[PDB]
Amino acid sequence: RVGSAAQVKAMKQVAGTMKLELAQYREVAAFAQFGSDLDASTRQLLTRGTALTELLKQRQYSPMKNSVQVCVLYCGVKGYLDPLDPKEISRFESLFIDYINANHQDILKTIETEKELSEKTEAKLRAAVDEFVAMNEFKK
Amino acid sequence: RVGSAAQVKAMKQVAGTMKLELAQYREVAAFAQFGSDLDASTRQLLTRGTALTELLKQRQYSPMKNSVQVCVLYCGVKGYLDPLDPKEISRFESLFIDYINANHQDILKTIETEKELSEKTEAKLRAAVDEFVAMNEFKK
Amino acid sequence: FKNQLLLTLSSPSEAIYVRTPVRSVTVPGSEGAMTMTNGHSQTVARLKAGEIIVRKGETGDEVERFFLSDGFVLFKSPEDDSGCCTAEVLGVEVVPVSMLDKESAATALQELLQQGAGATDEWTKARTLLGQELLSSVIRAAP
Amino acid sequence: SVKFMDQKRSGEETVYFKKEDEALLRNLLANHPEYDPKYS
Amino acid sequence: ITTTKKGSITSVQAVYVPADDLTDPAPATTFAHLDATTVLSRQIAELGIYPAVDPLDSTSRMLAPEIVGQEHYDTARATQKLLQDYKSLQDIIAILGMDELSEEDKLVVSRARKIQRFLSQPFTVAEVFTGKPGRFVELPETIKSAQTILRGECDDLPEMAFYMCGGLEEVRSKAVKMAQEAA
Amino acid sequence: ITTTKKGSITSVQAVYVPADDLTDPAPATTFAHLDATTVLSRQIAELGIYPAVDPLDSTSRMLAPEIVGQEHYDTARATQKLLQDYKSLQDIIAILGMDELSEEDKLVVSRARKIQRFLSQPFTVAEVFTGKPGRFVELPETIKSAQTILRGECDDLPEMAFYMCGGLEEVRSKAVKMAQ
Amino acid sequence: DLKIVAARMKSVKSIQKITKAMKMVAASKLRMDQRRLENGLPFATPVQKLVQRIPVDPKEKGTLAVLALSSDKGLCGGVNSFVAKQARIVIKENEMAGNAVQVYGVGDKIRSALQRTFGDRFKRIMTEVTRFPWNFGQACIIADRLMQDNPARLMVIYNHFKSAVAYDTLTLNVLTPTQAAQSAKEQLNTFEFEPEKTDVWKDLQDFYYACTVFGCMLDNIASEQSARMSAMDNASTNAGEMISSLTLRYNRARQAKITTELVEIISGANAL
Repeated sequence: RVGSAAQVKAMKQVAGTMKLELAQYREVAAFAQFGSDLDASTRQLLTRGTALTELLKQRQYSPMKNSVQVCVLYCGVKGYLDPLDPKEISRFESLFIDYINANHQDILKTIETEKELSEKTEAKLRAAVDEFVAMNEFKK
Repeated sequence: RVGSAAQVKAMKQVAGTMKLELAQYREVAAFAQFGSDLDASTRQLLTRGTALTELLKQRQYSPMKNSVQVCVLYCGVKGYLDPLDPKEISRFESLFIDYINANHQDILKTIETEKELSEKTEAKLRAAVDEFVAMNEFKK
Repeated sequence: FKNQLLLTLSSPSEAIYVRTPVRSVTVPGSEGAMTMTNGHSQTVARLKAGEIIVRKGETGDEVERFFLSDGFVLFKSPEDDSGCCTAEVLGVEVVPVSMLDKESAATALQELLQQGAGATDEWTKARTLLGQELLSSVIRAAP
Repeated sequence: SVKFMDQKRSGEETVYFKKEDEALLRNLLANHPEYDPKYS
Repeated sequence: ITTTKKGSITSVQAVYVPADDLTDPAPATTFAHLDATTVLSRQIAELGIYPAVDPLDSTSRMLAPEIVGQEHYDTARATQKLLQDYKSLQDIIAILGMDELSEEDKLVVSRARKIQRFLSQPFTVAEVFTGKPGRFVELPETIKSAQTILRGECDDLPEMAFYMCGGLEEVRSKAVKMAQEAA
Repeated sequence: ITTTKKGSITSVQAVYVPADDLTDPAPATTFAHLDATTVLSRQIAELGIYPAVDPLDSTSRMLAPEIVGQEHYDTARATQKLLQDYKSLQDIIAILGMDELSEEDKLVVSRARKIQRFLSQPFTVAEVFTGKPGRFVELPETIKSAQTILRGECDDLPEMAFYMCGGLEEVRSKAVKMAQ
Repeated sequence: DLKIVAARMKSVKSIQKITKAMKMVAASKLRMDQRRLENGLPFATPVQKLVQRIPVDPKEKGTLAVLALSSDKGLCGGVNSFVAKQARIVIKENEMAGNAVQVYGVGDKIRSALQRTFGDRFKRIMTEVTRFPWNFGQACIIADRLMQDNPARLMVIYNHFKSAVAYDTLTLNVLTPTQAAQSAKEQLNTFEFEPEKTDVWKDLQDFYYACTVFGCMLDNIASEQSARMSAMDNASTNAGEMISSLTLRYNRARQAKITTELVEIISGANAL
């Protein structure tokens, strides 16, 4: 009942999208057993919902920070996981974390201090994501 | 819970197969009612289950001895009722009983004493059933 | 409507033309190839194989090639009120020539000759010869 | 509706996989001769 | 009933659940007092799958990757995921039929049925009900067999073979016998 | 809570139906006293419409054509019919697409969206949050606007214009200024 | 009780959900089947009209062969019911005069409809045809099977696809070689056959058989899918109604349980 008032803007910017995307997935869930017969504009919802659902999974006694959450959800909502196999996403995230924790600690410090995801930091994030995808190779 | 320990060997030999067949018949009875093409084995299962179900019916205050139950369930299990009409079985039983109480008292006495079915009694019972089916005629 | 040739070139999987107005349409009849135009008599003909060649009224010079395996052609006179004469080219498999290959053609020819070398049944020999015919036609027709 | 659907499902699955098991039993010993006692 | 620095008591309690209602106060209160749980079902025992353990209601505090390795943890969780997937396809099968299911779903159903039949085993004390002899299956054999079934190596093997078999090798022997008796 | 010869007390009670059981004794005893009903829904606020009053679920005893005259009743029932028809048309368009529609069906859809957008309005109190001013609306103006929109005279006006406008004249002005 | 009503509600809700999903799926399949018709009908109409110029009398005496087209899946409304009804009518009409009737079929539904009553007349049945997309190769096989068993007169029963919410059952009196030899084919003298008529007729006739089966089965498939969508609609509606009734019963039983438990506690509290 509190809502986005209990969120930093960096999390609002991705959560306002992901909530709608998961609601759309919830409207077309039963079609997962028939998606072979449907058309586009309805398989994209299933794919994005499945990717996000596999992203929100987590390990016991292994929590994360809000900055890493924002980075991962930006990778997710912006379509950088649709063409992947779902089973590999659990790998993706892990590697990406180490990648950023190895390379772009400045982005994390900026997100933690300013509590915002500006266009410059967003461009830096897309750059880091593209570099990560170029370094590694995934199944689908 | 006691089960076979409270059962005669002569009845064990028949009742094990009967329980198995009735389990299978109960499993596929619902599917069979709808009506779809079935393999010969499935049809055979349905035929034997229907035969056994029509065998276990009884009149009120008309109980039977153990040896006669053994003989009747032998006729039912070894396949001497599959081609026969279900609705006809209600007399196949009665007549068969009278026959084995008329001319084959020795088989009943042997089953009552030894409380088992040796190969000799097996062959004698098979011959009696063959003679009975020869002497009589039913709708199939 | 108009004094054109109303072509319909139809296969089971796809109707390429339905009421296309054209000037002349060449078809490989069983006896020999022939070109149907307006005024041509009513006729039915069996096709053996080869390259249908369509020529629209707007085109005149420009053409369209289509390989056909087997089928029929039905030319029907023009109704008095329509003013246009119709033609139906039914083909069991109507491919364009762009989608053809000369290497797989020769491979299939070699496999057919291999299978038919053990000539024992009449249908096997006949199939070998007719396959030779159609594959030679495909080779000569492919670009 | 409950027992109906449950028993229908059980029967359908039983029949389908009985057919499939019959075919696999036909085609087993060829593709896995190391188990075939004919070669042992 | 608890372990201390002087000894240890391993307890095994059978809890009657009246009318198969787990919401009753007695079992509801007893659930919180247990380290390991094993819930037996009637719907499974109707299929002749004895022990009639429901692997989706049974839990254990020990099933963690640090206590039992990931080869065990991931295997168990994959088995549970497969069985839940088979449970979600039940209604589609009951209404439409197997014809509507894709080949992925058919593979899922086949593997789930094989797992269900494979978790069964005969006990030594149940000889007086089934007549079959008893088995003692060690844990590495179980993990190997489950990994093998989930990987898709045994898709060719028939579903009936995985019945009251201690190990996968026994399943192969039963399949060989059933194929020989077929001809 | 009733009227007298001196004044009156109106009341707006918020109700919670436990377990969606309208037969429960508490609401069953409370609904006996209610002279009206005003349902809200998040499925209309997502469309940006505010107030999010569901015009179909809402009911009232005063809507009969004796307290309000036999024009208010007619307009209200016509709008309810239109919105039900648009609900059915939406259920169809979800499957058969919006290409298999007749001209009258598309007219019904247009009128339905126009009247569904029109019923929304701003509030004088939300001004401090948005700056957008408040719009009081008398009832005859609303009746005339609904009559005109249902007759089909106002179909030409764009659907976007019928948003957050107190009166039809304001909608026309917005349409005039949006062409630029 | 409560567990009963709750289980029923759960089952019916699942039924409603799956029904709506299958409705959308059937709509998509109907789109593709209409496309198949629009592409594949022109291939079949011309030769059919050409040979239909020869009038066939359906009163001719001889060995009748009835090809009944049907489906293999259920929930198709009642199209196969009407097909089997027309087939029973035809058989009972033609068996009185003494014409020996044979029955060919497509789909398991006609088989299940006519096994008990006219199972002593089946000749050859095909099924599993609607698994893959319908094609001319599937029809040529059935046409060849019909020709190898050349009867004296052939009838074809199927469902015409008028519109997405309307079909129509039909019977096609089909020409046969026996009926062709008995006619001089004077009606086709207006047509110039490039090979001679006697040499091309047997091929035109085989093509006619194949095209007939092709078009008839396409129309039947489209009608089947339309009826499937309608049936799913009706089933979802009925499921909603049953859900409403079961919800009322569930709330009643819930209130009863609360009252009963509370009265038990109170009566045990006041007997002290």
